Formats: sequence, structure tokens, C-alpha cells
Amino acid sequence: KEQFRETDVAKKISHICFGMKSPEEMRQQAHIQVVSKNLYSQDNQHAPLLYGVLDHRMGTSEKDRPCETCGKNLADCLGHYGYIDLELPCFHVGYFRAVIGILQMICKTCCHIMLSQEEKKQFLDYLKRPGLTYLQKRGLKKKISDKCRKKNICHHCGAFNGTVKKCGLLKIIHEKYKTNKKVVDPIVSNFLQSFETAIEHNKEVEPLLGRAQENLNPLVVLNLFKRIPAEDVPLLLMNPEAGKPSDLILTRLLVPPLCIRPSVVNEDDLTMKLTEIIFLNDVIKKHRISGAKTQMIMEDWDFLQLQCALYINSELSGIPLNMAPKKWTRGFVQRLKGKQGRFRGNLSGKRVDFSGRTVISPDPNLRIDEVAVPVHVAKILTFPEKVNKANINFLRKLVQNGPEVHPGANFIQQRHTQMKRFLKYGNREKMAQELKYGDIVERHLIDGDVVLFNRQPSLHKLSIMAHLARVKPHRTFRFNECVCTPYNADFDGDEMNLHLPQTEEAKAEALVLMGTKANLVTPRNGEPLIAAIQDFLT
Amino acid sequence: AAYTFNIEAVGFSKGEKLPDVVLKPPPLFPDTDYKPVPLKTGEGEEYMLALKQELRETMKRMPYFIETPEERQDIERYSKRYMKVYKEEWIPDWRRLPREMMP
Amino acid sequence: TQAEIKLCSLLLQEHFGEIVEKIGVHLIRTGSQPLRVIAHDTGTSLDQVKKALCVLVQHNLVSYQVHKRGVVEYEAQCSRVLRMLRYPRYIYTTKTLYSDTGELIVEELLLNGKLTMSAVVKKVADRLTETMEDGKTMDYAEVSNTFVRLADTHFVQRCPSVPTTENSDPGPPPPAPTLVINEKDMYLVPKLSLIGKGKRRRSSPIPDDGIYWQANLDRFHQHFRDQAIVSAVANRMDQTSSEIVRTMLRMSEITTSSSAPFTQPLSSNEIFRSLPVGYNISKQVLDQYLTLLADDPLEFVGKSGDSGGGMYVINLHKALASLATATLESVVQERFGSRCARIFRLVLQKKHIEQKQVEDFAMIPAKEAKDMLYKMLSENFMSLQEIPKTPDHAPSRTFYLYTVNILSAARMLLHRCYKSIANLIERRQFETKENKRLLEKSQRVEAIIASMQATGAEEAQLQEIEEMITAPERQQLETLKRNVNKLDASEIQVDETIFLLESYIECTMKRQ
Amino acid sequence: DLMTYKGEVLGITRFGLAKMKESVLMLASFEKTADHLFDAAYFGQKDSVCGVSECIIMGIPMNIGTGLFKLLHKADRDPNPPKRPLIFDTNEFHIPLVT
Amino acid sequence: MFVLVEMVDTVRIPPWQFERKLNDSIAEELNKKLANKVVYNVGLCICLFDITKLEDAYVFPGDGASHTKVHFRCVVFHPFLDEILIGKIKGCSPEGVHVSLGFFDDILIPPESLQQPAKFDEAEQVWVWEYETEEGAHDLYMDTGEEIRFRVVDESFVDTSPTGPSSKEAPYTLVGSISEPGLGLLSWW
Amino acid sequence: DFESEFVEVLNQQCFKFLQSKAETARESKQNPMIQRNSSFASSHEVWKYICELGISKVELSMEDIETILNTLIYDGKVEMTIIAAKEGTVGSVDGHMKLYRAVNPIIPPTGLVRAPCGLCPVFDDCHEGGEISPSNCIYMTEWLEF
Amino acid sequence: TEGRSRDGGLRLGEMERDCLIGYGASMLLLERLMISSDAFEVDVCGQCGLLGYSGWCHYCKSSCHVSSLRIPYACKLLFQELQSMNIIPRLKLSKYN
DNA sequence: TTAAGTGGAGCTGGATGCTCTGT
DNA sequence: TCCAGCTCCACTTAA
RNA sequence: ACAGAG
Ligand code: SF4
Ligand SMILES: [Zn+2]
Ligand SMILES: [Zn+2]
Ligand SMILES: [Zn+2]
Repeated sequence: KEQFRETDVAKKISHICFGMKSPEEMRQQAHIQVVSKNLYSQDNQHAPLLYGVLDHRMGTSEKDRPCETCGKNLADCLGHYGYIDLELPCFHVGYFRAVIGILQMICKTCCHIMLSQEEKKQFLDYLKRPGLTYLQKRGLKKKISDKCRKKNICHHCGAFNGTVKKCGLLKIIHEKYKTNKKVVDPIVSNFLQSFETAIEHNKEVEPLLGRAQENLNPLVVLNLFKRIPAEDVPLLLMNPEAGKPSDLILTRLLVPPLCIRPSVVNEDDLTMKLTEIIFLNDVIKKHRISGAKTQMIMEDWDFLQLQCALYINSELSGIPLNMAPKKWTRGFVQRLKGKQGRFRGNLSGKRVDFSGRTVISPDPNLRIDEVAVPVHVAKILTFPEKVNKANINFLRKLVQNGPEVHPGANFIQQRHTQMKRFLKYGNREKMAQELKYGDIVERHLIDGDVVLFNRQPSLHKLSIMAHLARVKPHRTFRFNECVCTPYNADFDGDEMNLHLPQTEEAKAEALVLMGTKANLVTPRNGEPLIAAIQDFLT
Repeated sequence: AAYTFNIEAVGFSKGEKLPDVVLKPPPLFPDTDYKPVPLKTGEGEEYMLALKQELRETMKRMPYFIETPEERQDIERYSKRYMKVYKEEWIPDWRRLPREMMP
Repeated sequence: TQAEIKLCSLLLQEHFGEIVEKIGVHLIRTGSQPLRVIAHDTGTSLDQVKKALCVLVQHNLVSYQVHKRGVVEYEAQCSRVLRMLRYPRYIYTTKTLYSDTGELIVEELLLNGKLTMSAVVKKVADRLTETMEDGKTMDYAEVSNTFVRLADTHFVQRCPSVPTTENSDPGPPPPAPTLVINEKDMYLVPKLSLIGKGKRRRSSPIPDDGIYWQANLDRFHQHFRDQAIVSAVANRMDQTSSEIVRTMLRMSEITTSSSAPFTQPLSSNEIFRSLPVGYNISKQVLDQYLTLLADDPLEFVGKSGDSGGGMYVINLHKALASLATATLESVVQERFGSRCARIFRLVLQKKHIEQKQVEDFAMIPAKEAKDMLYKMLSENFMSLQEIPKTPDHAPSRTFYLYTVNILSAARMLLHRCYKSIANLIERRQFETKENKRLLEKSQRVEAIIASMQATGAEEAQLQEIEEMITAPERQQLETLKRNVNKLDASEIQVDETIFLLESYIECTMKRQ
Repeated sequence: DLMTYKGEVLGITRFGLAKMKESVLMLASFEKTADHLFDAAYFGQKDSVCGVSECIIMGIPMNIGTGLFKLLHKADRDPNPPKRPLIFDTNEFHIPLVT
Repeated sequence: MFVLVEMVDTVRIPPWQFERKLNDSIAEELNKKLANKVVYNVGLCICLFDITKLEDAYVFPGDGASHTKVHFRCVVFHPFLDEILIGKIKGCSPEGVHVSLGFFDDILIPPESLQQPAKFDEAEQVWVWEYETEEGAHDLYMDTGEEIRFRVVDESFVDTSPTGPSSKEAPYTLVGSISEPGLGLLSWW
Repeated sequence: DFESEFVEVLNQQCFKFLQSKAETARESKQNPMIQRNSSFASSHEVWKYICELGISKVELSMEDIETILNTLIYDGKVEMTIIAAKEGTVGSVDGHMKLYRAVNPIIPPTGLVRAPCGLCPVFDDCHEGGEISPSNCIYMTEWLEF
Repeated sequence: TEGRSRDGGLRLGEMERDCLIGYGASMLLLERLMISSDAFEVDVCGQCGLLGYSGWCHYCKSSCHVSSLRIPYACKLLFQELQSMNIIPRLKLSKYN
């Protein structure tokens, strides 16, 4: 009757292979096409438009309005993508030094790579050895591009190939028609005289015709990169299974889901840049029909090269004065870099719960491995104790005390349910009788819980050790003054942190490895740190 | 509303005649002003068309059309000899072929 | 060359199968590889690699060269697999120029790659029994009489042969025999006194062993290069002007190379005897044509001489540029209108021109010309020059000069044609595959007619064939066949654009 | 020994660390966070999660410390238990039909 | 009429069953997961036949349950092509005859493979078989299911997987035949 | 621009005068060297014909019809040869004179435009399995119908 | 959240992560930074390497390769801030054995 | 005489400590 | 506010 | 954005 299906496919991450998309795998990923520019409808309903940004087919970023692709809330949706078409292509600002890198090696006429036939056999035998590391790859692109830039003629088509270099903000020049004081080459002597009709009406061609070279732009370097042979792609050191050279010039652009850019910041700086990119796809589209000059079309195109650059990195160097931004916005790079980025601010170190912070004060009547937790913090902090055969009589009494008397419990969770009955209400004498095995009682922090303890400038590993908690009626963290040497605490208005581990394995790694009785000596030179101090020596 | 860039560097010196807002996206297949030029006919152009479709049926039958071998047959039966696909096998000139290619 | 590898993925699948195209595409895509890694990087068994390599080394599609340590590497020819599309144009151009025997000689060579002369004269004479009747068999003399006339005109060339191991390196056997071309005996046919009769398929030692013959594809492309030039003159000036062009290129068949900007100069004293005598023309009127064809600024022909009366040359590379221009400007009119092709002819002539001069010189106003300028920079028919005043290269202080480049637009136009044919094959294979229920049902009603056609075939089997439910379904099978016949024919006619484009791209490359 | 195990004295800058460590997220978690990401996109560089700093990002337990070894449970188990004998399809009664 | 199917699987044993021999707890867990279900390409699994190899019982971090990879063999109802079976009828329909085979129920005798002297009913569900001398057009296929003997000619696998995000077709179908002389009801031959 | 509504009719009027004058040279067939010279038209000859036809009230000046015939060159329909003014009825350039003749195109139209792929405005967005695909295209299924 | 006014919660910073490595504490460093901050699961298509939803890869249009994965939410945010930049983080998932 | 490989000089882009507590 | 890479330009050897 | 505290 019913086909077998594997129930829970838990899998482990083996490797991450970075890459890029073709501009028509963006269409296969996204759900809608974004064409409109306005954020909300003009009426008092405050509803988002149907084919612009903040469309809720791409997700949701508030509790009130659900999503439209999956019909699920903010808590459950993984977010969904859209896309934007561009009327003219633009450089991706991240790969711009890689588009120049490909152009310095391939021929600018036949799109083959400027190498001799023997040199291709040398490097493609180097690329067959197993275990090729990422350092060995980045050195090889240096060795290959240095061999291409020593040649000026192609071994396959024979056309001349000059230097390829940057000539301003997001502009690429190719000096095909270089001249010297020597005998003039025949192919450059044709270019300097074929300007005949332009000199007839325009006088200023004559001083400027010597400075005319081939100016590359995303209409042309897109068309060159489609004609690179696939045999000559790994000599550009691009893995052709993760990306192609045609993908470095964007012509279509994914927009992020709405949970990447929440609706109350009102709108995010990424949404406001996506408005200006949609708006410039109508400014260019109108000027191509209403007959603007070539001086205006290029300027509009440049604005679109700038607005897709500031959308990615809003800290460029060579922005012109008439096109510099007035205020500072976040691109994607600024919300990845720095101390307040993702990697340092939200990934390597992040805010945790089941933690406290109080002024400290001394107490020598405790042991060297105990700490005195105030009762106001011991009622808030909870450890989820599972019900089994050894602790059922204890946890029934800790449920019967309830959330207000100290050896008590704040929550209770059924066996195969994910919903926590808040134990302040109901009759706790009934919920204590119904404790089955496998239920979780979230008891308060009691005497004997392994708890971490931390003074904040943490210079060595003994700045955070684990103690055994004891509840006492005042309002400070308290410990024996022999422990004041590793933390470098001094009781002059000092705040230390606390962390209650929430797992049995997190307990046992904290007790065996991180206890005070197992960290008496410093790991630096083997000298004891937990020892006596003033008035215990005197 | 005002943007980050200057509109006056983009254009719009009068301050009016801004482009309209696209409400619905353009269709997948925008209609064409011009049509395909019709094909060339004649007694030469049609015989090549007749010869082309004969080459598909021919080269699919020749033994150079190396089909994929069958597998995962379930049981054996006496009707295998009645279902044996017979076809003559071509053998190359191994003097022209390299030594590493003998079966 | 993503369009080339996509199109070669279809031509290997239709003509050779599926477990050969995985070997065939991988050799085009990556490069020359030894044999052990092709089984690794693709995943087939090592025996199926040897089957797929012996079918690709047969049809002259992959080569092999010995390298260091005696390994053999296989290198595919991407240009050769695309010439499998021009097979019906090859079998027809040997039907116009040669007899129907010679039509079948080229056909057995293109369908087996390499054959001996003794094998092809047997197989053609066997297949010509169907074309004849009434006691007349086909004999091996008149087949070979057509065969040796081909080798005189170089349409069939000898393959590169095996080396003589008794003369060069006797002893240990090499892994690969390292074949080599011999210029002298490419067309020096072996003599065959052995005759016989073609068997009529009744169904009830070799002196040129090793001498394999193959089709010379470079000869046809020299021949097709003529008709592109000859029929161009036939449209411009005159048919008598065209036969003179036809006369000179036929004389230039054996005496020049296939890549020469200027052919051998022929004097007008010997063109006159070379022309067919049906043209009532004098020597002086012959000198009138040669001085008015020299007056053409298209320079199909030139003077290039003074001795021997009227010395004249006919141009080869410059004649292709006049055709590739007409190839490139025929698509600008049909895609963007006649008024847009006025600009594409304007900016081509005046080599660097701006917006204001185009609207003046072509009498097309603003906002209608500028739309026809801007839809061509996005389609890469036309480029800007961008002469700056400052090294800042700011857009508000510079001049944008429009420019049409023939070479960059011809390589672009060729790349569209490869994808254009691959889309036609994909549409045909889509409608063929989705009617696999219709075609097999129409096959089973014909199999009752095909099987038991004469032996015990009663007359009461002709009414149960249309009786099946395929009777209203014949509307779709006729709608099928009118679709397949149009897409196959459009697949052939795009190759006319490829040859006019690829010859111009090939001839402009110095290949140093 | 960490500075001099690649034959050359390497700093503890971002320049010496770019030549020693191979993990991409370890490089991008320290300095020049943008450029390593576009370089790994360009080269198509794949990245294992074997390093310590990207085990912390991806949420899998790290390899040093208590993650170096694997634990087995000592259950009462009999590997390779006595197999059930087939009765019909044994090999001695079913010699094939074809020659 | 069955085949053994050799499979591999990773089985979670929760820690309250560490009192019991692991060879017994695996066999109970694999029968709770594979019984009465049609695996896609191989058919309908009845029960576990035996365990053939039992690898190590790891304990992963974040859990106390022992995971072990199990090699085993499972008995599967999967009749080969052109096999002769015996079974009862479920009923009749204009689409065909529904044949019940004990545990299994989806066996369609198509009207194109019925015995030829009757091919269509008189706007009635119950199918007939017209013999000339005796029982013309009334020899009926009873819905109570007297035993027939049929010959399987076609089997089909439809992939019952979700098409689309989350928030009943028959997966293992079988087409028999009756037109051969000697097939049919056990009374007739 | 002068007028798009005005020069649009001269394109089909001036070409017919270069066609019939080339047609009568084709019907002459006396001497093919002289038949070529019989096809050339004087720039002053073609100008005095169009103003005789009576199209507009405004006078068609010779300096304008000298430039409207260049659009017949740019449409690829006629040629232009400049000869010396050794003898002429006008010889409007000092020492020079122009001559026009109607010609044919070089080739029949290419095979790319006969397929619908060469004319497609969304050619770059078409792939094998996505939304825009040859297996479900409108531009072929229209073209396959007629 | 951040501070005492917002019922914030304290910060295992960059330096306190370095102390827990020195003890060799692996599961405690897992519990602090995954289990008790931002634990989350995603549907991953093991064929194309991209993120899917609800057991449905919209890229491949299938349900035969989707799989669950235990990931911190700030990395799922990273795996969607990188695709908008066109730096695609393609995954390959093996079994957890 | 000049082709070319390598020094020295200027330009460019990157980075600069950990937390809470309030306005 | 300080410091590695990248690129431009004279300066010998060698033919 | 500023001031504090250790
Ligand atoms: S959309 Fe269809 S008709 Fe148009 S180019 Fe693509 S495949 Fe050809
Ligand atoms: Zn959603
Ligand atoms: Zn080149
Ligand atoms: Zn997928």
C-alpha cells in the first residue's frame, strides 16, 4: 500500500565547493521577476506591491504578514529568491580584477589563450598531479600569466595583442594601436587614417586621434568570454564545474529574501539600492527610444556600473566627484567585514543565553572550587534535567515547589512534544503525578551544578574556569580570594560573567577539564596560581 | 523621494517626465515585427533533404552505432535464444590502430 | 566553444550512440589524454573505451601521437565533427559532377570513414543492383572508371599509410605505429585488373591491403568556394561575365593552394581557348570583360601583370570579404528592418561616423535612427571608438565614434549559427520522442503489411490496418512529418551561412 | 617550528597566514574577508570543514581535544551470526540450461 | 515466488534497550520499518530473513544511542514475468477484474487479455464468458472470489513521492492474463 | 531631418528611373562594353526627371537630389562612378561628373534568417531545460504551423 | 539581544572562544555557540548543493535528494548573503557515519 | 645600433582591544 | 596613522 | 553619536 521512505535523513557536511552561477541558473533558482520600483502601495492599506521588492513571494520579515511561496511564518520560512534583468551588462565589482586577469592571457581577437603549443603541454601535465593545493594553484596563475604577457603576437591567429590595464573606475583599455618613433607598422598606419569622415565635421579629432585605443566594456568582454574554448579554460585556473568565464560579467541579479533585509531597520540599505538599480533600467530603456545622445547613454550605463558596485561594496576608491554618494550605506561586504560583520560579530563569537553578570565580592568561607550564586539568578537560570529512575522523587518535589520557591521548576516538557507548559499556572500537584520517564523538568540552579565563571578581558585559559554553584541570599557572585589570581579580580566594582551549560556532556567537559582543582598550575611555566594572597600570607 | 545619487547628473533638468513604473513584467515571448524568410525549394534542395533522413536510419543500423549493453536481466528462460539480438561485428585494421586497443 | 561542444554532443549521439559521445565530447572539451584516464574521468568500462576509440579513430575524428615515455594520447578534431552535418550536401555535389556510381562511392566512404579500393568497388556495385534491372549487373570496370576520375580531380584522397617497419626501426613493436603522410601517392591509385559482377542480394589476397581511401573534405571546400564566387558574379553583371569567372577558377584548381590570397595569373590569350565554344565572343570582347571586371571596386579580379598580352588574376581572400559582408548585412535587414540596414551599410562605408552625420547622410531622423543605432551595440554588430580629451575618460568630455568591425561581427555571427542548428535538432528530437506512442502504433499496422508480404499473404489483411484507432491519429502523424521535413531542411540551409562565414574567418588567420 | 616548516620564515601577519593555512573560511574569518571569498569563487576552490575555525562556524564539533577519537558501545552483540540455510536455490541443483 | 534482497542500513538503538542482545533489538527495529511496504524497485517486503554482518556500534556526540550499520536480507513478494499464480477475486468493474492475493490486492486482469468469446458486458459490472454449447453469455465472475489461476504479464512502479512542498496512487501495480488455455477458474480446467 | 513623409516616396520613385534605364540597356544588347555605359545615368538627368513628375510644390534643388541618391547607395541598390568632365551637358563639378546605375544584390538571403533562431529577440535567454526552451517555443510552433 | 534594558544575554567573544579551545573542550564549545544561541535546520539538496525548503528543491524540482542539516542560523544567513553576491556556497553532504 | 632582464621609485590598498551601563 | 604588492622607468650585457 | 565602569 505505502511506499517506503527513509524517515529522518540526517547528513554530515563533508566539504564546501565555492563557485558561481551562470546568468540562467539564477532564473532556475528564483521564484519571481522583480520589475517594479515602488516599495509600498500608495493607499492607506500599506500593502506591498506585486512585482517589486518587498513582494512576499520572496519571504517575510514580520509576524503579521505570512509568506506566499510556502505559506509559512517568519519562524519557519527559509526565504526565497527573485531576480532582476539588466538592460545593459555591467562589471561585477568583485571579479573586476579577474576580468582583467583573463584578458591579459587570452587573445583579444580569436579568444584563444596566448601560449605556444609546447607550453600548454607543460602546465596541463602539472595540473594532473593528485593533491593539488590552493597555494599551488595561486602560484601557477602567476607563472602562466607571466608567460602570456611576454608575448605580443598570437601563435594561433597572429593578431597583435597589446597591454590590458585598468584606466579608471570600472574601465578597461587595450593598447592595440601603439606607435613609436621608428618605421610605422602597416596595420597601425591604416587605423590612424581611417578617421577621414570624422575629421570632416569634427575638428577636435586631429589632436586626439593618436590616443585612440580599443576601449573594452561589458558589451564586448561578455562576447569575448563566450568564445573561449573549453580546452583553454583550466589554463585560466578556473575550475569549469564551478564557474565559467562568461559568468564574471553579470546580466541578471538575484535579490535576497526578505529575512536577509528586515522591514524595520524603515527599509534596509540593500533594498534602497535595489530600487535605484530597477529605476536605472527604466532610465536607460526610455532614452533608447526617446533619442538621447551617446554622451547620455554611456553616462547612464556608468551609473548602473556604479550602483551595482556600491550594492556589493560601498567603500570604493576611485568614485568620481559628481557621482560620489552623499551618505554611507551598507553593501554586502560591509556586513561581512570588520569587527561588527558576520564572521567576527555573529559567527566566531555570538551572544548566548543561560548567562548572568553581577558585581563580585569576596567570601573565604567557601572552598576554592565553589561559587556563590544569588537566589535572584538561580531562579532565572535553569538546567533541563531529564526524568529517569534515579531522580523522579527529587523532580516531583522540585515541580511541587514551583517557580517561586527556590528548589523549583519554571517549565515542564512532555516526552515527544516540543511545547513547554509554563509551570506558574495549573495545579502542580497534578503535573507532578504525571511525570513519565523521558520528560524534561527545567529545575532551578541548585547546589552542585557545574557553572562556568569568567572575568571579561580573557588573556589566558584560566580566565574562565568552572565551579560548583551554591545558593546564598545576597546579590553578588562570591568566591574564595585564593582564586583572585587567575581572574585578576580585585573587588572594586568588578563585574564577572556566568554561564550555565545546558547539556550533560557540556557539564562533564567543564568539570573534568576546566575545574579549579585541575587548573592549579598555569600552562605557561608550571607555576601555581591558586594560592594564598594578602592577609592569608600576613 | 530623494535618492543617494544626484538625479541632475542622470538627467531630468526640468524636474518632470520621469519614466512610468512597470506594474507587470514583460511577456516571455515578445512579438516580432519581422518573420522568417521562407525556405528555398527546387529539385536540388529537396534531394538533399531526402538524403538526410535516409542517413539517420542507415547509421543507426550500422555496427559503428555502438549500443549500450543490456544488464540486470532477472531470470533465465529457454526463450533467450529466440530473443538473441544477432548482428555482425566489425573488426578494425590493427596495423593502423595502437597496440593498447586490442580487446 | 560551448555551442560547438553542444552541437557535437548531438551529432555523435545520432550517428554513433550514447557510450561513444561521452568519450567523444570529453576529448573535445578537455584535450589530449592518455587512455587510462578517459575511463576514469568518464566512468565507463575499459572495454567500452576501446570500442568508442576504435569507432572514433576509424572515421578520422580523433588522432593519436606518441609522447614521452611511449604513452599514446588521443586528440579530437572539433572542426571535423561539425563537418558531419554537411554530408547530404557532399553526396549531392558528387551527383551533379559525377555519375550515380560516383554518388555511391562518396557515400560508402563517408559512412565507413576508411575503406580499401577493392572493398568500395564491390559494395557500390552491389548496391547498384537495386538501381538497375533486366539482366544488367554492375561490373567493376565502370565503377573503377568513375573512381580513378575522382582521384584525378582529388575528391578521393589516400589516407596516411602505415610506415615500412623493414626500412624504419625493425625490432621491438611500438605502442603506436606513428603514421605519416606521403605527398606523392595520395592520388596514385593501385591498378586492379580484377573484375566481377555485383550480386543482387539473393541471400541464398587483396593487392592494395593497407591502402585506405577517404573522402577529401578540403577538395569540396575548394569547390564550394568557387560557386560562392561564380554565382555572385552571375547576379551582379552577366551570365557571360560569370562563365569567365567560372573558367579561371576551374583552371586554378590544380595549380594553387587552398589558402592563397592571389592565385596563379592567367593570360587572356589562353582563357580564350579554355572557354567553351558555345559563347560567340571574340578576343577583343574578351578583353572588354576583363577590363570592366577590373573596373569593379569590389576587386574580384585584378590586372597584376603586363607580359603575355592581357595578364589577369582572380582574387580569393578579397572575394570572400565581399561575400561575408553580404552574409553579415543580409541578417541586419531581416532582423531589424530595411531602414536599419541602411545604417549598417552607412557606418561600414564611412569608417568612423557619429550620430549627427548618420541622420544627415541616411535621411532618417532623430529618435528613429538612434533606436536603430542602440539595438546594434547590444547585439554586438557595431562598436564605439571613444576618443577622449582627458585621461579621465569621462563621458561628458569625449567623442563616441561608431565603427563596424567585420571580423568581430563575423565570429559573433558564426557562434549564433552553431546554437541555431542545435535548437533545431532539439525541437525535432523532442517531437520525435513525444510521438513514440504514435509511431510504434503506426509501425505495428505497417508490420502486418511488411511481414508476410508475399509468402502466404492473403488479400483479407488490407482492411485491418486502417481499422485500428490510428485513423483520426493520422492527422498528427502528418502534422509530425510536415514538422520534421521543415526542421531537417532548415538544418541544412544554415550550413550555407556557416561556410561563407567560416571560410572568411579561416582565410584571415595567418596561423604563424 | 610553525614559522619555519615550509623552508622559509613566514610571518604571523595575514601574509604569512595566507601561505600556511589552506581553509578558505579560516582565511576569510581573519582579515581581507571579501577578497578570499571572490578568489575561492574564481578558482572554484573547494574547502573541507576539517579546520578548527570553520567547525565553529558550521556547528560541527572540532577535531582537537575530545573530538579526536570515536567511542564504541560495548553491547552484547554477535557479529556474523549463523546464517539461515537456503533450501531451494543452492548451487548444486541448478546447473544452467545454455551451453 | 519470492526473492531475497540484500540491503544495508544504519539503525538507531535507544539506550533503554541496552539490557537486551543487540541481534534481537536490530531485528525488531528493521521489522518496524520495512514490513508491509513497497520498496521502489524491488517490491513488497514481508519480514526480515536474517542478519548477515553487524558492524561496530558507534556513539555519536550529542546522543547516547548506539548507531550500527547492518547488513541483512529481507524476503520480498516480487513475482517474475510470466509466472502462474492462484488467487481470489475482489469483484468486477468495466475496467477489469480485481484479483486478491492474500496480503496483496492490486492485480488487474485487463479486458484486452480476457478470454475472447466474451469481451464486453451488457452494461453490467460482472464479466461473462460465452461458451457455445453450455452456459452462453452467463458464466460469471463472482464478486465473492472463487479461486482463479492467472499469469502475470506486466508490472509497473510509480514513484509515489511528494511533488511540491509539504503544507494516494497504488505504487506496486500488477497486470495478469487469463487468455491462455488452462488459466482461469480452478473449476474450468 | 527635412521630412520622413517626403523622402519615403523618392526612394521608390528614383529607383524605378534607374531601373528602366538599366532595363532598356538590357534590352539593347548591342555591345556589353557600351551596354554598361548605357546603364549609367547622369546626376543632372535624374534630377530634371523627378521635378518634371510633379510631386511637390517646392522646387527639388539639384544639391538635395545629389544627396537623396546616396540613400539609394546606402540601401545597397545603386552604385556611383565619378568620371571626368571632359565633355558634358552640365558638368556640375569642375572637372568631374557622376554616374549612377541600378544593380542586384550579391547573394540570395542567408540560411540563418530562414530559421527562427536568427531573428529571436530573446536568443540569449534560451536553454535546454529552463523556462524558455526550444521544446516549448512559440516562435517555432507558429513557424511550424504555416 | 544586546543589553540589560533589552534582557540581552552575555557574549562569548572572540577571546573566550580561544580559551575553550585551549582546554580541548569540544562539546562545550559546541553547546555555547550552537545549541544555546541560534540552532536551526535547513533542507539541502545533495545533488545540486543548494538550499531547499520543506523537502523540495525548487532548483531541480524534485524531492529525492533533500536532506536535513544541523547549522547555526548565522551561517544560513551567510549562505544567502553569499549567493546574492554570486559566490555560491555549494555543499556536498555525506552520511554522519 | 638595440632587445631585453633586472635594479629602484612611486602608487595603492589593507589594518589598528575586550565587554557591559546609560542618554 | 604604518606597511607589503603592483606597476613604471632608466641601466647595463649581448647580439 | 557621546559619557562612564572594570
Ligand atoms: S526561443 Fe526558440 S525559436 Fe527563438 S532562438 Fe530560442 S529555440 Fe530558437
Ligand atoms: Zn516562504
Ligand atoms: Zn589570437
Ligand atoms: Zn537540487
